[PDB]
Amino acid sequence: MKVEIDSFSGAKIYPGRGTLFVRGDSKIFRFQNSKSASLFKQRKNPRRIAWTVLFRKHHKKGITE
Amino acid sequence: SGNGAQGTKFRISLGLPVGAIMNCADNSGARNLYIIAVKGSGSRLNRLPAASLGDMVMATVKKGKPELRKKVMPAIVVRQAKSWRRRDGVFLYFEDNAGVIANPKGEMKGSAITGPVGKECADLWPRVASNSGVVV
Amino acid sequence: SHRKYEAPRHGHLGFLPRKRAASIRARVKAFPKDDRSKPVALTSFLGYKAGMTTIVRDLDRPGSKFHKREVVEAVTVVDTPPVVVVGVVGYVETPRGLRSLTTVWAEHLSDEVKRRFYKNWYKSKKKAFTKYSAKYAQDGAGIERELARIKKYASVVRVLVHTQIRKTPLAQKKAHLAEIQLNGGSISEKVDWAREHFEKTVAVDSVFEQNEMIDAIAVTKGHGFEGVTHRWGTKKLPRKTHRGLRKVACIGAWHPAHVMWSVARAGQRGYHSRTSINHKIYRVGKGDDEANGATSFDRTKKTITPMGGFVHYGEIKNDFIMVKGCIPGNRKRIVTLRKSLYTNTSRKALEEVSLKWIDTASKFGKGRFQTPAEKHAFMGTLKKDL
RNA sequence: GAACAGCCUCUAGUUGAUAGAAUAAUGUAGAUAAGGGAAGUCGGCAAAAUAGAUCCGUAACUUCGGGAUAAGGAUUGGCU
RNA sequence: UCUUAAGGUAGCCAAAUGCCUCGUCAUCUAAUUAGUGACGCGCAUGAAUGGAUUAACGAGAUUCCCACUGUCCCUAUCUAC
RNA sequence: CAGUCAAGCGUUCAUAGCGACAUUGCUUUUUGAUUCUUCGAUGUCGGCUCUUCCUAUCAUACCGAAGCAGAAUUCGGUAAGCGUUGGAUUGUUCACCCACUAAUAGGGAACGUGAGCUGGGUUUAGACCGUCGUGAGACAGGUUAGUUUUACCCUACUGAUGAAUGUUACCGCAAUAGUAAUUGAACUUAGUACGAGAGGAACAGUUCAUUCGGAUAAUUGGUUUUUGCGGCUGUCUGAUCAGGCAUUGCCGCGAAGCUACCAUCCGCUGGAUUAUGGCUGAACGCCUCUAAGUCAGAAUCCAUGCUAGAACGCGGUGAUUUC
Repeated sequence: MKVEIDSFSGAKIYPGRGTLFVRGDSKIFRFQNSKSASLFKQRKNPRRIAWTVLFRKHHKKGITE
Repeated sequence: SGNGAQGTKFRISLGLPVGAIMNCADNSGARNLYIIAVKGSGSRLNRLPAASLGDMVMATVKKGKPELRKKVMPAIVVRQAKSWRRRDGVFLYFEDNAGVIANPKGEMKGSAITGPVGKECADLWPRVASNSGVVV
Repeated sequence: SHRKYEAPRHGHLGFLPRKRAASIRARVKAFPKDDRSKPVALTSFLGYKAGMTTIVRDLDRPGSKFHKREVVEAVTVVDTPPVVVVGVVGYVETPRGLRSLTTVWAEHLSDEVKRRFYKNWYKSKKKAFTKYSAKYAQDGAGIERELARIKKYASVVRVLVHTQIRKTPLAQKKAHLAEIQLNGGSISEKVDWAREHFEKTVAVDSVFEQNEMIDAIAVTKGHGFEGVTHRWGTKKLPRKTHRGLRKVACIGAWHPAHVMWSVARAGQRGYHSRTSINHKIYRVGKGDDEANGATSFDRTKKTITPMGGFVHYGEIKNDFIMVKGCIPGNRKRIVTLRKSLYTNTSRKALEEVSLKWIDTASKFGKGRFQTPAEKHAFMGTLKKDL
C-alpha cells in the first residue's frame, strides 16, 4: 500500500478513494474526490484555488514542515 | 473474444454500447470505428451489446480510407472513457474511447498505437501491448 | 398467442411473499447439524450492524492476475459485545417436529433482558421472574429436577442469550434475547454447559474465528410501499403512455380469469428476513485494547470507529467483527451471525486472510485523514488552536 | 432592455380561491443525470441543442428581386 | 389494312398514377419492402379532364447527414400539487 | 406432424441415414366448410409490456446408433429444469438480410394481453391520382390528414390491520404453500489420445465471464429544498452591511439520504430415480439387464437449505389487578 497525491489539490489519496484520469498525452492525474476532479476538468488553476496545497506553497503559508 | 484470448479479463464497466463511434488509435488509415457487435456478449431482451476495455468488437469504419470503409472488421477497445474500477480499487478512465482494427486471431492490422493503452487490453492482446506506446 | 420474444421472469418466486417480517430481529430458521465428537459450542452469536469500511489485503490465489497483489474490499463492521446466557430450553423430537419441553432460567436476570418482557417498563412494578427467583435460592426444588428432565428427554437443547445493548451505543436499553443451539457432545453435556454458563457472558472470540465463512441472518432495510418497476425491476413503459408508465402493462391473460400469484404487483419493499451465506470473517477485534485497526503492515495506534464516529451508529468500544462485503439489514440493526451449515472449500473458505490496512477516514463525507494526528500533521496550526 | 417583451418597483387595488397533519405507490406539472448518442419508435414523437448585439465569412441555385441570420468563426463583465 | 374518328406526339414515370412488385441496375447502410438516380410494350402516364420544369414560400408528405439529447441501453434521484 | 410395408438409393448392403407405389393415423399453431352463440354492440391488425402453460427439444444434462479413427456432424431416448438475443427495410403477422450467440425451437392462453399503452395499418366524414362509369359515384388499387372515454363497486391479485380459545408478554415448533440458479470462455490435461497426414479431443484441477436472483452504500458515479457555502444578472430596501423578489432566478461545489452490473457482496449438499449401461438368473437343460431380486445413473424428483407461518395448528416460559 502506497498513498497517492492529488494532481490538483495535493491531498493524500488513500486506496479506493478518488479517481484516476489519463489524458491523450498519457499524463496520469489522480484526484482525491469529485471536487478536485471537477475543478480540474473546468480548467481551473490550483495555484489560484485558495485551499490547494499549490496555492498554500505559492503564498508561502504553512511552509514550516 | 473466444479462441484467440490470451488470458482472462475481470468485468469492466460497459461504456461502449452498439452504435458507438470510437476513435481509431492505430495507423491502419481508419479514422473511427462504429461498434456493431461485441464478441462474447450475452443475450437479454432489449439489451444492447456493450463493450469495455480489451474485448473484441465487430466494427465498421465510417470515416477513413475507402478501402477500409463499407466493410465489417474485428476491432479491439484500447481506451474506454467510461470510468471502471480495478481490483486494486481505483476508478480510472481516459478522456476518449478508442480501438484498433484487428483480424479475428487478435493480430492488429495497423502497426502502431497512438495514445495510452489500458492495462487490461495490453494483457489480453500482446500484439497491441507490443505496438503500443504507453500502457497504464 | 405465445410471448413474441423470450425473457427471464422478473424476480425470484422463492422469496414470496414480499411482506414485512414479523419482527425486527431475524431468527435462525435452521441450525447446523449436531455432532457428538465435537465439544459443546454455541452455533451463533448476536451483534449489531454498525457500518461499512474499506480494507486493503494482499490477495493470494494461485492462478489469478491478482496473485500476491493488494486488493481493496468493502467490509461490514458488526459491533458484537459478549452475549449473556440466561436460560436454556430443551426440545424433544415428536412425530410432529421439535416441541419445547421446558425452559429453565437463571437466578438473577439483568434489567436489560427483563426490559424485553415489558411494553411499558417504566410504569410497572418490575414483577418479572420474581417468583422464579423465589423458586431459586434452593438447590434443586425446581431447577435441578427440570435440568434432569431436559437431560432425560429433549434431544435438542438451545441456550437463551441476550445482547448487552447498554454497552452498544444505541438508544434501545432493551436487550435482544434469542436462542442459540448447542451442537456438540451429548444432551447432558449441553445442559450442564448451559447451567455452568448461566448468568455468564460469552464473547465472539469463542464462537467465531478469523478466516471463517459464517452466515448472516437479518431483516433487510425497509422501504415502504413500492411500485412494480423498482420492487421487481420490470421494464418501464414508454414515455407516451396514458395513466402512468411505472406499471406492468399486462397483468394476465383473459384465462385464467384471475390475476396470477406470479405477476408483478406493487407493495412492500424491504424489511424481509434474509439469511445470506458464506461471508468471510476478516478480523475478530476486541474493544478491550486500543489499535483495533492496526495491522502488521500499518502498526498505527488506532481504533476501528472512523473519524466522527460510524455514521448513524457511533463507536465500536466493544468487541467487533469484520465481515467481508455487505450483509442484510441497515445500521443499528440486530444481526445474527451463524456458523455455516456445510464445510465449503472453494479454495476461498480456506483462504488465509491477513489485513494490511483498514480505512478509518470519516464516512460523513469525503474523508482525507485516518487519525486526528494525521489531520493535524497535514493542516498544521489552526485558529481554533491557541 | 430595441421594446405598451419578460423580470423587479411607485400611485391605486387586492391578499379572494375549504382547511390541518404527513410525505407511501401510481399520477399531473417542472427538473437533473456517468458512458453511449436514435441502438427507442410507424416516425427524433417529447426533450435537448441554437438563440441578443458587434465584427468576420457566407455555397448551389435563381424569376437577378432573392437564397441569407445561409453554412461557418470570434468577441461580450467590471474599473480607470 | 380493320374497328367506332384518330391511334399517345412532345414530354414524364414502379411517380401521390405500376397489378405482377419487396420490378431490374447503380448509390446510400454491416445489413434497407425505405430514399435517391437510372431503365421502361407504361395492369391503368401524358399535354388548360393541362404536360414538363421551376427560384421563393410551406405548423404539407418523405430520405439521409451534422449538432443535440433519458427515445433507448437502464434506470436513478429531486421539487410543487 | 407421425407411423406401417418395402421397389429402390446408399462402392457391395431395404431399413447408418433415406425411401417410391400404396396404406394407417394424430393435431387444431394454416385455410376452408358450417352458421350453434352474440347485431337494446364480447372494442376489430400489429407492436410494446408481463405471467403462465404445451412439447412435436434449437441450446444446455445424461445416454443409445452410425457409412462414429480423431474433430465436426447425423439419427434416436429420458427430458420443458433452464435459456432462446441485438439490429437495417416493412404498419405489418409473415418475410429478408447484417451480426452476436450455447441457441437464436415451434406453439397456446377469447388468432392472451386497447377502463394496460400506442394508433403505424385497417375501416366514417376532407383531399389527390390511376382505371371504371354519361353521371352521382365504385375500386381487399395507390397516397395524405384524421377526438382511443369511465373503476370509488364485487372478485382475483399485491401488500396492511384486525374481534374472539381468562388477560398480557417473551421464546419457539412447523402443517401447508412457494423455491433458483444458469450458460460460456481461457489455462492445464495436450499439440496428447486418435490419425498416413491434414488435423485434433475428453475426464480431473484452476481463473474468469454470461444470463438470472437477493442484498448493500466502504469506494466511484448519479440526484440537490441541506435553498449548506460561494459567485452572477435585473430590480427593490437612501448608500454600506445584510437581504427581498424573479413560481426552487441562474452557475460551481455540495454532505446526508436514496440509488446504478454505472458500484460492491453472496447465490448449499444428500438421497431416490428416468433413459441407458450392467450382476445374478429362470422362463426355454443353452442363452438372456427381468420374469423374482439387484448395481450405477440426468440440468429430473424429494429432501438439506431459503421465504411465509395456518390470522379457527401447536408448545414452553414470565407476570397475573384486594383499604
